[PDB]
Amino acid sequence: ARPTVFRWTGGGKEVYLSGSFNNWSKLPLTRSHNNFVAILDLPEGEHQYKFFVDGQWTHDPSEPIVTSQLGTVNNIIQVKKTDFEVFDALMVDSQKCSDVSELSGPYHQEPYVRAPPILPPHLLQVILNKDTGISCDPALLPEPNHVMLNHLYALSIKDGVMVLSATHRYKKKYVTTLLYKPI
Amino acid sequence: SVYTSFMKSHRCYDLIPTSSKLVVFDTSLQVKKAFFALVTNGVRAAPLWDSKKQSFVGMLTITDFINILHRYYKSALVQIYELEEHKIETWREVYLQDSFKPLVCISPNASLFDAVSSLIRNKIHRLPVIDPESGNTLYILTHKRILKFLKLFITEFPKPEFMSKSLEELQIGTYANIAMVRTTTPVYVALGIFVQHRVSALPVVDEKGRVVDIYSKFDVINLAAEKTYNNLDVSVTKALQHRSHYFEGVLKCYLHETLETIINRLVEAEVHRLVVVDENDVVKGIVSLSDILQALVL
Amino acid sequence: GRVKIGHYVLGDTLGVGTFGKVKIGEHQLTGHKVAVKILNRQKIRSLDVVGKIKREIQNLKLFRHPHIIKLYQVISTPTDFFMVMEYVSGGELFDYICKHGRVEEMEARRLFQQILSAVDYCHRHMVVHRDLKPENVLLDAHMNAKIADFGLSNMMSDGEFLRTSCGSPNYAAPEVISGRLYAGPEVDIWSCGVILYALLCGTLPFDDEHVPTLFKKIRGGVFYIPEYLNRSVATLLMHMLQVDPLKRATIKDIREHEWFKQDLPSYLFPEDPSYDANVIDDEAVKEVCEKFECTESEVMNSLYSGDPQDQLAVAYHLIIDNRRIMNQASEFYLASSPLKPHPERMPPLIADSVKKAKWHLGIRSQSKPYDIMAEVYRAMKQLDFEWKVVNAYHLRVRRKNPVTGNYVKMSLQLYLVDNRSYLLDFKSIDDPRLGSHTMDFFEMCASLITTLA
Ligand SMILES: Cc1ccc(Oc2nc3cc(-c4ccc5c(ccn5C)c4)c(Cl)cc3[nH]2)cc1C(=O)O
Ligand SMILES: Nc1ncnc2c1ncn2[C@@H]1O[C@H](COP(=O)(O)O)[C@@H](O)[C@H]1O
Ligand SMILES: Nc1ncnc2c1ncn2[C@@H]1O[C@H](COP(=O)(O)O)[C@@H](O)[C@H]1O
Ligand SMILES: Nc1ncnc2c1ncn2[C@@H]1O[C@H](COP(=O)(O)O)[C@@H](O)[C@H]1O
Repeated sequence: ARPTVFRWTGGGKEVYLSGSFNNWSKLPLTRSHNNFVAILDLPEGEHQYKFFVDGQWTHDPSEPIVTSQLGTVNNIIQVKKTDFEVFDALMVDSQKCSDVSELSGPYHQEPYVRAPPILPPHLLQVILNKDTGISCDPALLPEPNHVMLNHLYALSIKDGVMVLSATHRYKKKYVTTLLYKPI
Repeated sequence: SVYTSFMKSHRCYDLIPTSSKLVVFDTSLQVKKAFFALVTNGVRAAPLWDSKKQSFVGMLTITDFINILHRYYKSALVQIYELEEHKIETWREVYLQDSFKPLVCISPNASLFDAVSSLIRNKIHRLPVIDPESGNTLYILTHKRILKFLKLFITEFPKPEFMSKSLEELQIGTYANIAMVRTTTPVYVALGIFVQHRVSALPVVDEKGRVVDIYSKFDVINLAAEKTYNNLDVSVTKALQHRSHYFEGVLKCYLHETLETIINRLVEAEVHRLVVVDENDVVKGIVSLSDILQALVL
Repeated sequence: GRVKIGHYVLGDTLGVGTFGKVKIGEHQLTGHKVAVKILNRQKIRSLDVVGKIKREIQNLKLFRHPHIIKLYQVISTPTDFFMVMEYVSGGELFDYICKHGRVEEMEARRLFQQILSAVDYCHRHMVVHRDLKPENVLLDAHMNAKIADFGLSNMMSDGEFLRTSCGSPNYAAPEVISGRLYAGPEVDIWSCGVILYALLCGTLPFDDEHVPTLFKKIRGGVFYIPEYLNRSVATLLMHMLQVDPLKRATIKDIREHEWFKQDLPSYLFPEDPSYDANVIDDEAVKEVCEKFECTESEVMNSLYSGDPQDQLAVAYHLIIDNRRIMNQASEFYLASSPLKPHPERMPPLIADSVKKAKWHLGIRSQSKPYDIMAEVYRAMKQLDFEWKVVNAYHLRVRRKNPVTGNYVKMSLQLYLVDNRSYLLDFKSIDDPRLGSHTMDFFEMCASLITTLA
C-alpha cells in the first residue's frame, strides 16, 4: 500500500475529493474538528485532483496547479518512491532544505562587523584540581560531565613551558591528556 | 590453556579505565623539568611527542632517571650538569645510540595476548595504547593492570590444575644470581646494579642475608621529589627512611605456596614482585609479574 | 468512509503535542488501540528541523524501556509522517492527582521511582526530555507511568550546552527561566522535583498568577514543605529543588536516598539485581550482531521468544556477564573520593633547589569584549588561521597541519565570568593517519595563546 493524504483545512459543511484516480467523481471526506481528510492508495507518478466544497470547485493553495487545453485548473501531486520509506523521505527533505539555504559559507580571514553569554558553572569544575582517594591508582580520575569534554584547560606559563590539558572520549571511556610544551 | 584463550578474547580496550589522566612531554622539554612533572602529576611514565616529526617517538620512565644519574653523577660536591642542560631529545640521542629502539605500542582493538606478547618480546614494563584512527594515546598498559584484570575473571572459567601447584613444583621465577644490595649500600651502587642487570627491584638484606627492605626503581623517584638526587652517596636505607612510618615490611612467599596463593598476594598488594624466602627470611629468589604472565601464556 | 493508515482506523484527537497531532487508531481486525503522532512534512521543511526529526526518530525507535511510551512503526506519505505508538488508557498523571487530591506515600513513591527510571534511561542514552511534567506522564490500566512527548527533547553533545527556553514555567529550573546555558540533565531532575512535590501535595511548589512573580519565586527557590510529609522526603525535595545546579541532587544521589530505596523494584536501574534480565542493552545487541551478520531484530527475537541456548542469546548474555564483572570493580575503572596508600602514590615535590598549581579554564582577560575579539582576529591573521563566524563571540577556526596534511579545527567562544572580566574558551572539533588529533588541538591552542598578551 502507498497511502496518500488528501486534507482540506479550509472549513465548509461538506467537502468531496475528485481527481484522475476516481475518474472525477465526488468522494465524501471524513471531518475532524476542522480537517476534511481521505487517505488513498495511489500508484507513483502524477495525479490531478480538485476539492469540491459546498457545491463549488475549489483549488488547494498548498499544492501546484495545472491548466488543461480546455481551461480546467487542477492541483497536481507527485507520488514518488522516496515518499514511502521514512529515511528516504527525510533525505529528500533535507536536500530541499539545503537548497533553500543556498539562495538566502567558506572559511575566510575577514573580521566581523550585546554582551557575551555568561559562563556556565560546569566549566569551572576542574577535574585535575580534584583530589582522589590515596588508596587508588594515581592515574584514575572521576567520571567527567559530558559538558566539559573537549574544552581546554591550562596552567600559568612558568619557566618557559606551557601545560595544556583536555578530556576526550574514546568510545565509552575518557582520557585527560596533559601536554608539556616549551614556549 | 584456558587463560590463554581469555587473553586472546579481550581487546586491550577492556583494560582501559573509564577515566584516567595521561601526561605527554614534547621532546624539546628539559629532562629535569620532565622528571619533576612526573612527581607533581603522580605518574611514573609519559609518552614522548616530537612536534617536528608529528609522531610519538617513545616513552619517558623512571629508568631514564636512573640512567642519567648513574652516568653523569660524580660527587655530592658538584652539580650534575647534564641533568640540568639536557633536553629529552638530546638525552635520547646519547642514551639510544646504536639501538634502533623504535616506539612499541598497541592498538585498543588488539588482544590482551598481543599486549603480554609485546611486553615480553621487547622486555618493557609500559605499553602505550595508541588509537590508530585518531592517533591519540589512550593509556599506559602494565603487567599489574593485566594481572589484576585476569584476577577479576578467574571465577568465570574452570580453574586450571597448575593454579594449585606449588611455586617449587612449577619453577616460576628466578632462583639464581639474585641482584641484591646490603643495608649500607649507597644509592649510586644500586643505580649501577639497575643498569647492569636490568631488573625492577633490589631486595635489601642484612649481614646474614635475610631481607629487611626492598628498593624498587619506583623508590628512586623520591630522589626527584625530595631534590636529594645530588647526593647519591647515602645508603639505600637512608634513601627509604621517608617510607618508614607507613611501610609494613617486605611481601614474601615460600616455595611450597600455591601459584593461586601467589597471584592473589600480588594482585592484592599491587606490587610487581614477591621475594621468595626460606624459614629464616634469607632470600632464595624472586617471582615477578614478568614470570607469572609469561608462564600463563606458554 | 473510514480513514485507515497501515491497518489502523484513525479516531479522535487525543491531544496536540509540542510538535504534531496525536490521534487514536484502532486495528480494523482486532480492535487493538494505538496512538498515532502525525507530523506534516512541509511544516518540518519550513522550520528546517528535518535533521532534528530524523535523529528523534532513530532514537525513539531504539528506545525500549517499560516506563517510556514505545514507538512501533513509522509510516511515510508524500505529505506526512505517521508514528504509531503504544496507547495507554489511564490518561494523564495530572488528571490523576487532580481527581484524587494528594497521592498516598506508597503510591507516590512507586510512580516517582518509575518516572525517574525512564529519565535515567534517557540520560544514559544522551537524551534530555526537557518537557517533564505530569501532563506528559501517562498511566496504563495498571497505574504504571509512561513518559510521552519528546517534541522538545535534545541530544546531549560532548562539550556543548543547551540554551533553548521552552516548556511550562512552573516546571522550569531557575537557569532555564534566566536564559543561562545549562547541561540539561540537571534541568530534568528539577522537573522531577516539581512532579514529586505535585505527587505528595496536590499543588505546585512555585505557583503564581502573575508570571514575573513566579519567576522570582523559582529563582529564589524558597517553597513551603508541609508537615504531613516526613523529614527524609523533605530532604529529598530540597536536594532536588536546590537553586545552585552544582549543588542539585543527581540521579545517583536520589537512588542512594533512604526514602527512595524503600520498596524499590530491582528492575528499574542498571546497577540493580534484575535490570540485566529485563531491560535490553542496546550496545550489547549491536555487538553480538557485529560478530554474527544479522539484524538487531533477530538478536532481540532469540532473547524474547527464543530458547536460552541459542547462539545469539548466549553471546548476548556473555557480554552482559563480562560487563557485570567489570562494573562491579568500579575501584579498578574509576577513581574514588577522599585507607592504605596505593604503592605507586607519589610524595609531593618539595619546594625548590611545595605549592599546588591550579588549572584554570581557557584564558581570562579584562579588556572590553570587542577589544578582546579584535586581538583574536589579529592573532589568527598572523598565524594563517582560516575561520568562520557563528556569532560575534563564537568562531570556528581551522589550520592545515603542514607535516600531516590534515586539517585541525577548533571552536572559540567568549564568556562573561565575573562582573567586568571575561574568559575565552577553547573547544576541539573532530570530523592509518599520522599525528594525533589531541596533540593537533593542543599545538593549535598553544600557538594562539602565545601570540596574545
Ligand atoms: C498541530 C498540527 C499537527 C500536524 C498537522 O498536520 C496534519 N494534520 C493531519 C490530520 C490528519 C487527519 C485528519 C482528519 C482525520 C484523521 C482521522 C480522522 N479524521 C477526520 C486524520 C491527517 Cl490524515 C494528516 C495530517 N497532517 C497539522 C497541525 C495543525 O496545525 O493543525
Ligand atoms: N613502549 C616503549 N617504546 C619504546 N621504548 C620504551 C617503551 N617503554 C619503555 N621504553 C624504554 O625502556 C626504558 C625503561 O623501560 P621500563 O622497564 O619499561 O621502564 C625507557 O627509558 C625507554 O627508553
Ligand atoms: N632482583 C632481581 N635479581 C635477579 N633477577 C630478577 C630480580 N628481579 C627480577 N628478576 C627477574 O628478571 C625478570 C624480569 O624482572 P622484572 O624486572 O621484575 O620484570 C624475571 O625473570 C625476574 O624473575
Ligand atoms: N615485595 C614487596 N614488598 C614490599 N614493598 C614492595 C614490594 N615490591 C614493591 N614494593 C614497593 O611498592 C612500590 C612500587 O614498586 P613496584 O612493585 O616496582 O611498582 C615501591 O614503594 C616499592 O618499594
